[PDB]
Amino acid sequence: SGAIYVGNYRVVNRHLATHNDWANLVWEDSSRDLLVSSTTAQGCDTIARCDCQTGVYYCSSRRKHYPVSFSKPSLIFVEASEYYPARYQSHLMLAVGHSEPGDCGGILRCQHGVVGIVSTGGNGLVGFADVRDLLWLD
Ligand SMILES: C=Cc1cccc(CC(=O)N2CCC[C@H](C(N)=O)C2)n1
Ligand SMILES: [Zn+2]
Repeated sequence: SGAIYVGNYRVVNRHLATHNDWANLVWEDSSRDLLVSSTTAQGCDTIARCDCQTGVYYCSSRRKHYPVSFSKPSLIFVEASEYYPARYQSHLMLAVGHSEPGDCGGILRCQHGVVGIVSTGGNGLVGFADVRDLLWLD
């Protein structure tokens, strides 16, 4: 679990969005596993606007942060799950690192700000949904 709080927006994994996120829907994209909802309170976070390929992510299944080298956002095949059919997820970045299903929502940050959130993983890999291209969040 986890979310990004920027301005009057809350960014979460689309597959983990609550009834309240859907009732205050701003934008969603199944192909990116992202959903953005509106908030009444002003958020705590700032978004990176950069091309960093190194950063640090929070891994809830280890209660720890780990440094990572990650690939550029791209279209990656993701096997079927209880949440989505087998499909290509876009704007996804992969890295070598530990992750388990409940780790989705953990923030990936570089020196410039928030880069994205954990969205996929398995077998020593961790995948992050990029948010740096969503300029309207600012
Ligand atoms: C087994 C490790 C692991 C680590 C991290 C996450 C997962 C689960 C996973 O990747 N899913 C299920 C939820 C929706 C995801 C998607 N973006 O399509 C795909 N599994
Ligand atoms: Zn950066």
